[PDB]
Amino acid sequence: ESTTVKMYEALPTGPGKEVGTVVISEAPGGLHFKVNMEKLTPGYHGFHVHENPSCAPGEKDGKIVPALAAGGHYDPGNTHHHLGPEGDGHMGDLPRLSANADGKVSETVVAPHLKKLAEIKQRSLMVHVGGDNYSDKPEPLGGGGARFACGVIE
Ligand SMILES: [Cu+]
Ligand SMILES: [Zn+2]
Repeated sequence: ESTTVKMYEALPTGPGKEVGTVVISEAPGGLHFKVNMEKLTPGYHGFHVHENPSCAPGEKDGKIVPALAAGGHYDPGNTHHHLGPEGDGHMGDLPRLSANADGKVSETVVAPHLKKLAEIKQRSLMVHVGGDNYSDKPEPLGGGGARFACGVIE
């Protein structure tokens, strides 16, 4: 199977402009994520499956957090730590995306630990402002920081 997810900029006011799409498809080496996105800052961006089928903001510690309602990283093993697509932490950890000088992402990444699309239906896809060092050191959650764009996987 396959599905296409529309990605919207995550604002304090919720979903903003459409910034691109992700096609998720099944493949021998693990799920493929074909990403076409624009208006990113050049450089690496963290990319993860989050646990809830919502991209709404929320409040944490009295602060409005764009796309907070997507929850944390998809983590069916309840591992509670971030180890990237080759580690055995959050199963939602995908390979980082690479935006070029024009702010565009156009690539496929592969999650060898995810086999079936059904595993991540009714979840969400998140692209972050920061990158992803596949660790919780020196910063939590790979240093992804704020949520840049989000889409629901139906
Ligand atoms: Cu994330
Ligand atoms: Zn993670």
